[PDB]
Amino acid sequence: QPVSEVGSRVISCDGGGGALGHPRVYINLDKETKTGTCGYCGLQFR
Amino acid sequence: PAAHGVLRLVMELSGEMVRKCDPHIGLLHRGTEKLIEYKTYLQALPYFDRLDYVSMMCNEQAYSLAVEKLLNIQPPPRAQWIRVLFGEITRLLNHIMAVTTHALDIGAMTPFFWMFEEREKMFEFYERVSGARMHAAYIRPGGVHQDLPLGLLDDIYEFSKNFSFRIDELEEMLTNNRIWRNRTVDIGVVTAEDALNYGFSGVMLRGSGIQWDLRKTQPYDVYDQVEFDVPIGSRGDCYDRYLCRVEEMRQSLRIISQCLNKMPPGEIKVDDAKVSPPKRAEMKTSMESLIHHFKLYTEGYQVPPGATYTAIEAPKGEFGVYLVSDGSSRPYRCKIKAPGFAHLAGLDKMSKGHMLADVVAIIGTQDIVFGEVDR
Amino acid sequence: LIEVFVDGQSVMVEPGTTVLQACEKVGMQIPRFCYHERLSVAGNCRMCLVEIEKAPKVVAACAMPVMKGWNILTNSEKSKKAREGVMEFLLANHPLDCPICDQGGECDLQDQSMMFGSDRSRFLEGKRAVEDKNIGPLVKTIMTRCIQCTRCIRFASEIAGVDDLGTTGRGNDMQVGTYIEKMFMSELSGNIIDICPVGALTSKPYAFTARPWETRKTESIDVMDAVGSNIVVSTRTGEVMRILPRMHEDINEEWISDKTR
Amino acid sequence: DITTLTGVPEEHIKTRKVRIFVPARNNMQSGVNNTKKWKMEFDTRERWENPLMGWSSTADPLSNLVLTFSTKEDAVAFAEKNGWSFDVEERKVPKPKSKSYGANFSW
Amino acid sequence: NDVVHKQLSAFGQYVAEILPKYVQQVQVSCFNELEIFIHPDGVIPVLTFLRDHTNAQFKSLADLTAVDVPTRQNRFEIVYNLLSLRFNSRIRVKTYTDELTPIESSVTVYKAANWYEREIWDMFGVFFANHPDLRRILTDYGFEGHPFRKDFPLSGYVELRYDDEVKRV
Amino acid sequence: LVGLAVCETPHERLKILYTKILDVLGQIPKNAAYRKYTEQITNEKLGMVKAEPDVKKLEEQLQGGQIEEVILQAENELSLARKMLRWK
Amino acid sequence: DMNEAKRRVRELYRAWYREVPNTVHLFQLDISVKQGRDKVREMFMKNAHVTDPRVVDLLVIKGKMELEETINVWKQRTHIMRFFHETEAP
Ligand code: SF4
Ligand code: SF4
Ligand code: FES
Repeated sequence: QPVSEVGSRVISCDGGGGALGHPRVYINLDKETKTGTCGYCGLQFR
Repeated sequence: PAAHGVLRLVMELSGEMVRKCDPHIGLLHRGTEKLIEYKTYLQALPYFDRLDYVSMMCNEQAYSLAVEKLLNIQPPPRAQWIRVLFGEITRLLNHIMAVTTHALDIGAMTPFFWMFEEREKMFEFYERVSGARMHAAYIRPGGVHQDLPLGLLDDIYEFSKNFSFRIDELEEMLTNNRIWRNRTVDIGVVTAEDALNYGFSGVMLRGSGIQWDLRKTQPYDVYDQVEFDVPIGSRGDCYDRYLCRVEEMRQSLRIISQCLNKMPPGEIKVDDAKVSPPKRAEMKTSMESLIHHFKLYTEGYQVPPGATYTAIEAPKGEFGVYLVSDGSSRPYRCKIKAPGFAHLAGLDKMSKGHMLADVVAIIGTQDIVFGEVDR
Repeated sequence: LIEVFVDGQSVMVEPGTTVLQACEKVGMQIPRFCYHERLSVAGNCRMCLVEIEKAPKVVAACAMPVMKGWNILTNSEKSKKAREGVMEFLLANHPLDCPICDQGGECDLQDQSMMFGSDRSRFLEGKRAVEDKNIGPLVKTIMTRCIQCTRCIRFASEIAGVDDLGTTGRGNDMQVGTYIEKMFMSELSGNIIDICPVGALTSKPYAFTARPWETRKTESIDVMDAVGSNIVVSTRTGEVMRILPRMHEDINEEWISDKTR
Repeated sequence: DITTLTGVPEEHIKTRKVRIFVPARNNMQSGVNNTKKWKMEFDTRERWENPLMGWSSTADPLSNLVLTFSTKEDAVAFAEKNGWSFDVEERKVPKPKSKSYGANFSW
Repeated sequence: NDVVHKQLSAFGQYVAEILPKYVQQVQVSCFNELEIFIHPDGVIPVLTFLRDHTNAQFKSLADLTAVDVPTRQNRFEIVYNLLSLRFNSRIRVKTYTDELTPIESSVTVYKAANWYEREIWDMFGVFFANHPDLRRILTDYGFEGHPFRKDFPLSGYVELRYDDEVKRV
Repeated sequence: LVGLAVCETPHERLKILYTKILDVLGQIPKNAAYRKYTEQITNEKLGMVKAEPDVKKLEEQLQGGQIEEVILQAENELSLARKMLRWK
Repeated sequence: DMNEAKRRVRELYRAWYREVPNTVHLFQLDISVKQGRDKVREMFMKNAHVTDPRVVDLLVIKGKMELEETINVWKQRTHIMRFFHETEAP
């Protein structure tokens, strides 16, 4: 998958949809040196 | 076939009269109570369906009461209305199965097939709300599991209005059918007091005319708010018990009306998340929700240490749960009263000297189910 | 040695000594986090608040020493509202990680949430979350699940003796992670994996491999050293999973080495 | 002695031992509740692996058995009634300790 | 309800005074369940009166449960539910017993207890005196050791299997 | 009730009931409170017996459905008393 | 006291011993007719060191039920052949 990127900072990943994916979690992006992989989803962020 | 797959009634018959029937239960003692002790409360619940399996809901209701008293907690009213409603559809299930197979034992054959169509239509309901055709682990200690689907109640209505013709036609094949009368009318009478000494329960009492009945006597749910006529028997012969079965069917069919007409909106699980797991939309988006979810399924809820005996009007008789919370999440001991057990104990007194066919019919009036006896 | 009343009954308690230690002496157990004997007392994480028999406001249980015939209602309702009060705050940001967090079987925060915390959520905004701080071959820091019971630093400065790690920043954003990338290696680095209140710090080598309700917990002693410290080996059926220290006054006292771990 | 009354095979009243103790606190926990009250764990025996699926197939009749108690003497006497070999261990309550927030500020 | 708790309380006092050669204590579980204790020798006389009128027309055993507990000077702890009809209410007497002391059977007093004597006998060691016929039920034939002994593995010590060389299970 | 057997003119039999009652319990030492209570209600009920020659309201007076059974209840109390002093 | 109970057990041995050939006959057991007897004697040796007062009479209570079963044809060929452990690996 392509790595999703947002200019903001903290983002919330639910794994797609509401109440059909993993528990809502916020992936921090304090370090631009690395991608923000989701805990359950496995989807990277930056 | 008359031994219900799991009975070994050895008997020292004469020429063709019995001299003493000698029941030997335990042929299906799966060993339940030992198992229950090792499993937490929520994980113990299914065993109860596996008990009096013909009457699968009322057992669950018996348990959920048995815990709620210990847990000191009260279901939201709608849940109580479901709990009584399916308590009653199940009332009809056991009575159908009872009157029917009791007929099949004496060769009527037909009424069977006329009814299991209906009984199948009832399993369409367990199918619809619980997702299982039977053994619907649906009643919960906290109240009830998922809410029932919108499309259901009219569907129950449409059936219930038309069921009565069916039960009636059954009654035309039986109650007047004087062959059937002669086979079961002078057997097997039990003295009204002598019942009480043996602790007969439910219909086996009412057949001998004693007034007692737990729903009227020590009501546990909205039975305060339903009105129905208990049918007392008289002679105590199998025939009276039969008419009690039928009439109680009609009366349950009365209850369904009232429950349909007063079925309040509101929640169904108890609010107390410490006991009732959070709804999925919620547990996935707030911390405490997820945590109580997690612990409710991992360790399970604790119960205050204590002991009790609840009992309710299960279709065969009162169903009785004696259990003792140690305070841990695993109940310490959970003796399960089985109404059938007492009956079958009383059988040999009730059946001395009777013809060998009549002992077969009289096993059936006892309407016993061995899965419940062997617990 | 002063008389003092735990809620009702009199108790001839030792002079001074914290209210917490008093109820510990009667055996009733106050909810706790930051405090830890064999470590040091601290005023953070005010989950130990308890109500004086008369004085209107609650005080930290591990703070005030008992004296002069005090009575203390641990079960007093105001105490209970206090505890719910705090617990909602702790849970206001700890990430929904219970299924994946390796601490999940017995994290003290869960059980404290069950016994005391109000069940409904009523936070309705956005949790803060923070980047990881890599630390060594062993410990798997995750933070975010961090709750600033400083504890681990009080471990480091007062037992490992290393003071490499420490608190940083103020308000929210303050972090118990050490500033600068530098790795923290020490011989007592392993025991923090035990000491860490939650899943914020858990052993990488054992990670994910098992769950607490599963493993059997045999008692024995270490052999890597002749020091002979007591332990609780933990096995998931026919195979060892993880080692933990078993407290014993003459030797290990709740601690364990590291090469042995 | 009630060995004849119990149907237990001689092997397991003989060639194994009970191991009475009051359980240690899980150290990950700060809790104390489960610590108290004697229990009567037996010794472990062999447990291999299922050739299929890798399950931990097991031979011994009674590995998982465990029993709470209120007093140690009652426990020892208990196993004695059973005619059981035993390994009684001491209750090991932590020594009380002095604590002082201000001792941190001596100098 | 306070009311029921009252009536059961006073009634517990009532029986407590009527026959105190043996009522160790008449605790009321707060959710309205009375339950007096009995010295094990005293089983028949109490239960006897328990059918006999004063108000204690508590006919029909609901059950004869046998709670076990490894501790205590005598482990097994027998329990008797009872129901009175006209005053529709339930009580629950109970005793205690040694592994070896033979307490008497209570079949005559409550009438429908014949099956239970056999039950508890085959689910426990405990023996009931003056019982016409204790024998195994809820088991196999041999089997031996009582289950529900609170010890004793659920997996038991045995298994059946059919074996062709001998052509038999 | 099926076992229950109709018994006309209860009253006589009743008088034999309460008299056999008071007599068989008449051996009770004042000690135990059993004699106290059981006589207490007994004499009250019996007082109603003399008080109520009619049956139709009589069983509205004993507060027990079908006095015809409760005579056998008292019959149970008779053997009860037969046991009371064997129990001493 | 002991001895009063030992006579009980001897009575029990008489009953078992005499009954055994009937057991082999009626059950169609092909065990050597002697072997059952010997095995009986052995089972009688199994508790041949019990010394408590009440425990031994309790032992003959549990001893009655078995002959009680074989005489009533309760149990079966399987159930009574069970004692010989014949399928076990040495
Ligand atoms: S460990 Fe941290 S995350 Fe896992 S459950 Fe306990 S608190 Fe929630
Ligand atoms: S490090 Fe361990 S102790 Fe220090 S804050 Fe993070 S979690 Fe609490
Ligand atoms: S320990 Fe008392 S404040 Fe945290």
